[PDB]
Amino acid sequence: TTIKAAKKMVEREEAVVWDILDEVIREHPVLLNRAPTLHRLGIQAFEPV
Amino acid sequence: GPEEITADIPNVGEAALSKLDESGIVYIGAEVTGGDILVGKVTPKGETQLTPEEKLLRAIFGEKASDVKDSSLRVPNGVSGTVIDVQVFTRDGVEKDKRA
Amino acid sequence: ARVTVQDAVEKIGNRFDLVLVAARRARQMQVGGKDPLVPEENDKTTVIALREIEEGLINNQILDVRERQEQQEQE
Amino acid sequence: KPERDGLFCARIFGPVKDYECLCGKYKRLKHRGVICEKCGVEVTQTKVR
Amino acid sequence: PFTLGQRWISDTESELGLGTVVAVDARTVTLLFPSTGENRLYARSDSPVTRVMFNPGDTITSHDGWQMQVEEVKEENGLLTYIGTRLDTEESGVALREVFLDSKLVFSKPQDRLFAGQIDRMDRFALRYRARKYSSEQFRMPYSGLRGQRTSLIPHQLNIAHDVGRRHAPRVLLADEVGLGKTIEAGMILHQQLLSGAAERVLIIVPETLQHQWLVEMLRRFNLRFALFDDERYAEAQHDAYNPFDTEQLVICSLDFARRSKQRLEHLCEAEWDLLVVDEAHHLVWSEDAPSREYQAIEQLAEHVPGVLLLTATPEQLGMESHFARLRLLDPNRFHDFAQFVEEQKNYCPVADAVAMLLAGNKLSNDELNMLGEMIGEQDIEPLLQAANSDSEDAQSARQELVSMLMDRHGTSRVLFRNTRNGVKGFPKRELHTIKLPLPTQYQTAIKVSGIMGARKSAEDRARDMLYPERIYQEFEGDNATWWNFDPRVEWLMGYLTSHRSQKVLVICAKAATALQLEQVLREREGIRAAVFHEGMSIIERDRAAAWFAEEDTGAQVLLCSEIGSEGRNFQFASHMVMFDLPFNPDLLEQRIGRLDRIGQAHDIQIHVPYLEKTAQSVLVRWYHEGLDAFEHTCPTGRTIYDSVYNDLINYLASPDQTEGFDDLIKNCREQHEALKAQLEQGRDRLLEIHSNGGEKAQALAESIEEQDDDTNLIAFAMNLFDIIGINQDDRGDNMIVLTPSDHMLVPDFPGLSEDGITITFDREVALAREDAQFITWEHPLIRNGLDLILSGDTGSSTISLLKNKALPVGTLLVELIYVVEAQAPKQLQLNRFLPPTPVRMLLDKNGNNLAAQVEFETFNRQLNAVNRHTGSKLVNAVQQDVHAILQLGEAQIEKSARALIDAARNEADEKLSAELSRLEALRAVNPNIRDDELTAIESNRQQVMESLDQAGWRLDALRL
DNA sequence: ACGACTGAGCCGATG
RNA sequence: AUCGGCUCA
Ligand SMILES: [Zn+2]
Repeated sequence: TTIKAAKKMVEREEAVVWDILDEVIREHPVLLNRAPTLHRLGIQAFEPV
Repeated sequence: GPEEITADIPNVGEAALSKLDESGIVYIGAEVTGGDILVGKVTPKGETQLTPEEKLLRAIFGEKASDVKDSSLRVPNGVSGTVIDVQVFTRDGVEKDKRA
Repeated sequence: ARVTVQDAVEKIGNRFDLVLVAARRARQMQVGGKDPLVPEENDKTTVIALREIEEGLINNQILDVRERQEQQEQE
Repeated sequence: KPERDGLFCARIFGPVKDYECLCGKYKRLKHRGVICEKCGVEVTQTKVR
Repeated sequence: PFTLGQRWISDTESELGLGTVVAVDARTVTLLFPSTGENRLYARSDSPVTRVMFNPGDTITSHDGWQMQVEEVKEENGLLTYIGTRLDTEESGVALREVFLDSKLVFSKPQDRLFAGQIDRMDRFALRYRARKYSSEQFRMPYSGLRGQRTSLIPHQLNIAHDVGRRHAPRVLLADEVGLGKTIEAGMILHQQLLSGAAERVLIIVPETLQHQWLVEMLRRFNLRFALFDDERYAEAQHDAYNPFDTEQLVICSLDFARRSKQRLEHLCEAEWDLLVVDEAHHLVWSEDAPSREYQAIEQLAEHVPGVLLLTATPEQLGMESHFARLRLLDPNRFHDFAQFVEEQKNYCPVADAVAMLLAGNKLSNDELNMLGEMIGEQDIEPLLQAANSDSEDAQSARQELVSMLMDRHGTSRVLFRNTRNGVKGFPKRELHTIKLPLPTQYQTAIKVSGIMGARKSAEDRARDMLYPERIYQEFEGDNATWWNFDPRVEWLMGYLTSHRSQKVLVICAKAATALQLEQVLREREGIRAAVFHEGMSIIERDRAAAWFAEEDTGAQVLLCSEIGSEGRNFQFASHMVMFDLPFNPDLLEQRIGRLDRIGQAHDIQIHVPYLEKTAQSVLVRWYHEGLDAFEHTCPTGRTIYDSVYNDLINYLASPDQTEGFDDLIKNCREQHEALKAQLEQGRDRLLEIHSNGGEKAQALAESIEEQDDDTNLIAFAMNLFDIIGINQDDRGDNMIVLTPSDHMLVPDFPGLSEDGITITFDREVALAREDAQFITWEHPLIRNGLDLILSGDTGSSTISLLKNKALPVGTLLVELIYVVEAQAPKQLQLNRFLPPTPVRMLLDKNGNNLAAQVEFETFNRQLNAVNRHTGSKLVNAVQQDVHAILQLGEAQIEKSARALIDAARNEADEKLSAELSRLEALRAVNPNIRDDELTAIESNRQQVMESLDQAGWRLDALRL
């Protein structure tokens, strides 16, 4: 019912949290970086799980 | 107003006042995760008041006025198992804590 | 579109206007409802904009001509 | 407290909090741009500093 | 920092002027009104006075010829200096100090403000309407005042509230016995008195020891703000302003505080009071021709106080009914002499005995036709036929219409209210658990030494030991604290505790120290979520424990010790148990129970007790349960057995393990008790008790109020009301909820400083004690601010005429024409419970005003002018003749739509005030306690009301296009 | 005659 | 936060 009420269910490590996580990471990619970025491939995107 | 180190927050209690036994500090070897509290430290934020009718109201309760905010020494938000021992450096002019 | 988007790139033409034709389309299906055409296979509004390009549909020619339609329906 | 006419001062740069002063009559919000004097603050959000 | 030159008005006395300050010594302020020509003395701290100053863009109305505003509000250590534009001939830089303001308030007038500067948001005018909307709808609300309290919802408390709140002159003898909480239910009325109007200034008399409780609620039952009066504050209030203490309104003192000094009385009296509230736990008697010392003080109080309460004088204990005194108080008109009254009381024995109802008497002979009579022997007509009626399938019929011949007929009921544990039907029952533990060889080797060193005179010392072994060990033995691992009341702690942690429980022990040991023990050495409830600790601990003891299920267990009373902090959930120490005295034993035996205490109660055979405690367990069943049944007769078997029971306790010639007492005490139970079922005068609990009439009051706590638009609106003002809404894990006063945005005159704990649910709040939210709490400030400031959702902009929206762009420029119907009068004649200030919609384009769909459904389909200066209020130039062309015609449709709800407010006024008046003109005929000063208040109210109804006008405060 | 790697860790010490 | 110290890519 609020953002803060969810601030307790997250920290409590409630099970339903990780459920949503799987469908959020579903179709939402990531950037992965290594220094030195000498060129442009030093950063690439990889769809994580 | 001088800072203090006993269990006297107006916010967090009596939830995390059984990690701490009483009278000042974490009892030797108290299992504490990240976030929970150790030594109870608390600081005045000014406001210093002295108005007529409000002295009795705050007097009949326990005291709460020119003090204080959640200013305790906390477990770092990171892995911090438990305790081994507690050292104490009370200032020269006595005023000695009890658990000390 | 999770593995490789090679079919939907050369449909509009290039990879930069696979963004502003899909960003505009990923925007339209996130706000005021809007229709899911090619089966919403669970997925999210992210893939959908592109997925309409993988089955012979969404293009810049179809997003600047059909925005005149929502300016002929509110009179 | 940033002195009267010193390198730090509200009567020039604005108060030490949101819509407040130094001395302490004008508080919280109400007085949006109230050109005070006794403390000396054009009561605006401190970010003027 | 009250500085001289200020301009305070008044909170409850703004009929005088804009008051100029004229004196400060240390604790008071004197005002000056040049219009009315008079003063008003208040305090500095707790002072019903408000700050009046205006904002940038606004104006000040001066006192000669010119006036205007405004540049910059100029303080000088306290005194403001309105450097304000002059309208007479242009000038730029004109000085008009606040000390030179007007004494009257000719306002901004939201009509002509259109032609000024930048305006307020399309996102706050919608929460202005709402403010005046619910104000219009609540105050003509279905039930007067009884909306939010620190109670649970229960008939008999509210039946006394619903009744005497309607009484112009409250003159009630509150009688209800111990345990129930007679005072809390009894105030009921005191609170509901305020909000309707006709009372400030409630002097409450109470012996000084018992102020603490009385000060707190007061404030936490009905949030009764109290400044007490003692020699510590009398001496303050003396120099303050001098005279009588008009310093504050609500106050508590003792008649100890009245009597002691013999001019004090004269000062207490000439105070133009309203209500006199007095409570006492031990008596005030007077024998004829020889009256009482401390009593003769109040005589002169009462007579010149108009409204009066009294929480009994203390009969309840004994004598059954020798009440002429406590009735000589309320009305010396209908009690000439007592030598008579007795007669009234000698005669009413048969009727209530014979009342039996259809339960215990069923049918009765020609001693029922006779009398019943007396009262209706001469009235006659109807009941000839309806009196004999006893049976023949109409089981609820004649009963419910005959008990109003009676009840209504009692000559002492109308005043009196006596409830006990039978007429009322709300308690939960009592399931005792008996345990019997094995003794240790440590307590043996010891107590056989007690005899050798035992042998002194007196009575009490021999009795105390043996019987007590837990803290009969850390005094005389050697070591202080060692019994930890020893006795089986600690081994039990686990086996019982070790799996039954799920539910919460309530344990009561000996005293403090004994339970300070347990805490050390259990909390740790076993390992429980345990906390401390003793007697010594600061209030907040008692909140902290209770709070932690009441949480969803994370602070399972508390350790009650010593005594409590009958606390106003119900633990409505703690329905389980372990008895600990069986004291020695039924009364102190009946407080251990005192918490968990009450209506609120939902679910059935599990009493558990444990004892070691041979011990003193061994014997009492059976003496209480098997002698006079104090566990399974409430019993205040437990006392006057202990105080007749006294020396005949101590003999057997003293040396516990011996005389078998003993289970006679148990069954003599199960003799003297048992027959007294039915002795006091034939002492109950029922009808007063049926007049004082309700039934079908009281069943409703609760149930149709239980809907009106389930309000999901008060969880929203309220948060969405003060959030906007400048008080943010944080922490919602609990059913509320921490409100800190924000930088955005606030005026100094709030009570809340940092942290205001709260919630918006009756039965969830009751467990703890930390402030409430419901349409009567912290809103006397917040109501005012949504409306009485004016500039807050005053006039805003929105979707208008633009070509960007469709399908009629042209112009068709709409405008909100709200109008108030300010009923022109003050609250005492309660204009505010039939016609309060009220809104009305009015979006017109030349024609009459429109209303089709909701504003709530088009408030998220409006777009305000989100623009600073160069495109902000850019319709404010060439739109002055445009809109006001719909104002000459706009002020044509305000008399019809208003005078329709006016004539539909009078035909509720003269349809209920003149209807209610029959309930008092007619009950005079029954002639119970009533005197000629309640009717003529309504007959001087009716013709003050349809003189209140002819006067109302109008005032604008709305605009959104 | 000029010009001085890309990430963050931990400790320490005085405007 | 500037400087100093020292590790691993
Ligand atoms: Zn100032």
